Amino acid sequence: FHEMREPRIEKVVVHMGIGHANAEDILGEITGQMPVRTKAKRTVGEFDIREGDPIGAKVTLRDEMAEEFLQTALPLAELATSQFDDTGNFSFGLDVTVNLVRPGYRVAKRDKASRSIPTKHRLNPADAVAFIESTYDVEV
Amino acid sequence: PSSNGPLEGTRGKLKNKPRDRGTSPPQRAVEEFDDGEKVHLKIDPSVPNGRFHPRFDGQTGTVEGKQGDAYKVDIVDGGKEKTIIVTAAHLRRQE
Amino acid sequence: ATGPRYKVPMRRRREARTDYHQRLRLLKSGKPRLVARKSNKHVRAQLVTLGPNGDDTLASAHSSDLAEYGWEAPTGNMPSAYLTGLLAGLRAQEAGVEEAVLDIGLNSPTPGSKVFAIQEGAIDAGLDIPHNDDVLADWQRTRGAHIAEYDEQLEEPLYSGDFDAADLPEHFDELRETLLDGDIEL
Amino acid sequence: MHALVQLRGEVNMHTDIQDTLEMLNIHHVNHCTLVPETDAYRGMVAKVNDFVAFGEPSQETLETVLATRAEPLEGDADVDDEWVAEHTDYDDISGLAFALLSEETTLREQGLSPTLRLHPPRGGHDGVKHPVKEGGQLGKHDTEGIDDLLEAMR
Amino acid sequence: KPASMYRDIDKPAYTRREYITGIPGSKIAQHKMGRKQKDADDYPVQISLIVEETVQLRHGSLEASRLSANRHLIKELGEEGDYKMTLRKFPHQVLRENKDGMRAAFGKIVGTAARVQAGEQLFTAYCNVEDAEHVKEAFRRAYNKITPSCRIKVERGEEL
RNA sequence: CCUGUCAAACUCCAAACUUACAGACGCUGUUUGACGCGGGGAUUCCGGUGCGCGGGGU
RNA sequence: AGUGCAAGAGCAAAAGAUGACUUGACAGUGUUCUUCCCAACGAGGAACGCUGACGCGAAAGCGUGGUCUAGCGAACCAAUU
RNA sequence: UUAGGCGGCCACAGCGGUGGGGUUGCCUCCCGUACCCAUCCCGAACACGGAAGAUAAGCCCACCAGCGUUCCAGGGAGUACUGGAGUGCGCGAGCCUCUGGGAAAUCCGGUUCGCCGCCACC
Ligand SMILES: [Cl-]
Ligand SMILES: [Cl-]
Ligand SMILES: [Mg+2]
Ligand SMILES: [Mg+2]
Ligand SMILES: [Mg+2]
Ligand SMILES: [Mg+2]
Ligand SMILES: [Mg+2]
Ligand SMILES: [Mg+2]
Ligand SMILES: [Mg+2]
Ligand SMILES: [Mg+2]
Ligand SMILES: [Mg+2]
Ligand code: NA
Ligand code: NA
Ligand code: NA
Ligand code: NA
Ligand code: NA
Ligand code: NA
Repeated sequence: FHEMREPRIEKVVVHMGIGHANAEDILGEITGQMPVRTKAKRTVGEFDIREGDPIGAKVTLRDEMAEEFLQTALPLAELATSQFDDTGNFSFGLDVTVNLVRPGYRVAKRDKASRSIPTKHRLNPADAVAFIESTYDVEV
Repeated sequence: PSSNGPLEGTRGKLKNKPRDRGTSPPQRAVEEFDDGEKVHLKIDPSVPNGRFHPRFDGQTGTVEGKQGDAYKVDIVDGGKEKTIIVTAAHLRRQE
Repeated sequence: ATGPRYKVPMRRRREARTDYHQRLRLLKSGKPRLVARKSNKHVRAQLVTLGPNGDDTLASAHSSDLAEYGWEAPTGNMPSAYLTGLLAGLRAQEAGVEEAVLDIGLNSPTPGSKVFAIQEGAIDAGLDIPHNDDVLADWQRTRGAHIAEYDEQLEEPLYSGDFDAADLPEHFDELRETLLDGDIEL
Repeated sequence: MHALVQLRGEVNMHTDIQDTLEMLNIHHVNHCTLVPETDAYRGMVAKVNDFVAFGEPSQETLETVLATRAEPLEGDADVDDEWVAEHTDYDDISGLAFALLSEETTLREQGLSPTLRLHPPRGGHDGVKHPVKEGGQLGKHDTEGIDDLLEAMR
Repeated sequence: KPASMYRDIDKPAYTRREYITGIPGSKIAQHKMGRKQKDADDYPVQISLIVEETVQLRHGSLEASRLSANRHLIKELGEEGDYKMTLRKFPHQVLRENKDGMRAAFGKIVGTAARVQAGEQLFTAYCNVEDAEHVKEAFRRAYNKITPSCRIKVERGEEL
């Protein structure tokens, strides 16, 4: 019952929403893998008229690349209760988001016979706080 | 009418009831009819192609051969005989 | 769900099992469909025709009933797929089926994949099916050579149960040879 | 089986209604015909409802009118018991009347004109501007009601 | 302009403001009168003014009749008397006038009217048994300012 | 929540009714040849009124 | 929401978005509907074919320009292939 | 169908919720990147290879009606509207009678938590 219910880290999305780049380099070195350009939608008066064009960059970390990042990333922030999602996620910091979920999440990410994860099987803020707090740090 | 195009006054007949909205099931678009069979003509709002002039909605004609994948249905408009090119998607078997 | 005006998708669309746009295009051929489907452990091939109350399967083959002919290996790989297609194709030939179009459902048209292996199998059985040779895996991989060379990097047997240590693409030949044989109880 | 009598003329009457009366073999005012009670015939009389008098007549009344106004398909010949006997599947007017009422046959099948050309109502009718329930002569009648009219148009 | 020009319902419903511009404002000041903070159920007597013929009542008439009715209730029960009166209809129908002769006759927009079917409640007042004859009087004055003949009907009220 | 109203260019609904085809009855046609085909000759293209349904207009 | 533009209609593993490739916005010739309900009438338009040559796709298949209904022009003469 | 595959009808099937079910069986989640293949970055997905573990998801089985939907009884209602007729009534807008049809809202009580087809399969 528990083994297939205990939380895990699906992805850690590190991103820097600049606005016009040279910052890709630092994300690459701090994460361990290639970055991705970030285009934008809708024209803005703040000299942001160009629709499709570099504005930010991100990196989605999975498995070891994520843990090996968080081991030195988490100690750089003071996690808060409010800083938590309703699905059991949290974003701190250059932004660093951590997507948490249970074992059978593939059911909602696959092509064939996909299905949305029932609320009961969805992670909670509390259940999330516990799992992470239960790994080198403190809550509140 | 204020205009004389094919879609004049077709607001009702070429619109789906909100629940029948969306891509129609393929079964009726691939139905096969034989020469001599009586078929009811009715445009399916969701299927763009294989249509006929909206003025003929409600007609019941006789399949008399085909042209490509479409069918050649014979009807009588008032007193005049006409041949209508139409796909299965807009046809239903009588009875 | 929300009200009288709400539009609920067709059942097989909710279930995310049938691509209706692809299905229509498939049915336009007027030919029977060679339904290639996979499972984590198995591979299924069916020759399906259109019917008044639903589809009609005139012939089929499952990777499980492959053992009935002398298969002692796993059932979710390339050799398994080809043989299941060949078996289904052979049963199709017996039922009077001469031609078919490959239906891969929600699977991806990836070069050298298992659905094309199923396709190659059915074609070799005698079925005329619109295809493209350079999208099929090269013969050796279908035999299961990629798996043997993988076990070559041994240190620990690839297969848990004992089918063999270094594996056998030769077993694939034995089975194909058995199926291509005229006798065989289909 | 109902007895139909046209009481209102063709002038100004709808063409589809006039054509209905003609299909029921009535082409003149005071002309009567006998009609079986079927769904098909029921619709026809309902459509003609406002220019006619109808209802199921009694055995006696039918016999009086048949004797007095029935005619052969062609010719003057009186339709009496002897005529009925020498030309029909029955022995006398009573047998024919009974058969008509029980809808077993028709005037045509027995070589008779489908139309009973009645005489104007002696003492006059109740009026062609109102139905029976309002004191008029139009529409469905009682068996006693139809008999009164048919006998007056003897 | 006489009401003879607009009282009948011989024209299509003309209320779509998305296709009609320049519609004059309504002269009707209020629809809820008396003590609007209280409920209708808090009263033993409920009397309604019923229209006997299907007609169109111009917004100018609704105001004049409502005014002459409520103005009476105010005079007899005070500016804060224990009662509440409601004008339930709103002048939705837009009116035109062809004010060139019959050429390009479609009229310009001149006003609004409320379509009332015979047997409907135009006004409904709620009062105590004491003030029952006062509301009957307000209505008498009210029906003298609208086109149709009316019935003053006592719905909830049997201290009779 | 409660409470007051509407739609020619609104519709979750929804008639009567009109209409395609077919069968049945009726009527009609096979010497009065219908239905239909081909050809000759027109007249006509200022209309009006009642009723029902209308749109404009006091 | 979006889908170039009126209005109404169509569209969600798409008819919309992104990316890539491509030139079928192809030549020839028809069937049919429309224009003109019924019911004759041209240009124009559309639907659906075939022949030829191509594009893309694993393939079924899609592409006779734009999701559909507006965006059009005789004879004589000239230029052009 | 002791969990499968392809479907037809396309909410009676939706939304939401409760309970139950898997030693070499089935579907899954699951484990894992040498290969075919793959991510404008990530074996996440797609693809390939595989069983140490699990029934918690999904799925299948049994069930609940609060919302949405389908149909049915009673009430609303033979009301609203309406095809045919009238030397019936009304100053008139309009109404009435006879004849043939006949709603909608809503209330109340039931129904509905899919049905059916082909194939495969302790
Ligand atoms: Cl057409
Ligand atoms: Cl599959
Ligand atoms: Mg309309
Ligand atoms: Mg004679
Ligand atoms: Mg006299
Ligand atoms: Mg008289
Ligand atoms: Mg009409
Ligand atoms: Mg197009
Ligand atoms: Mg000139
Ligand atoms: Mg030139
Ligand atoms: Mg469970
Ligand atoms: Na549809
Ligand atoms: Na002028
Ligand atoms: Na008055
Ligand atoms: Na033309
Ligand atoms: Na880019
Ligand atoms: Na489970």
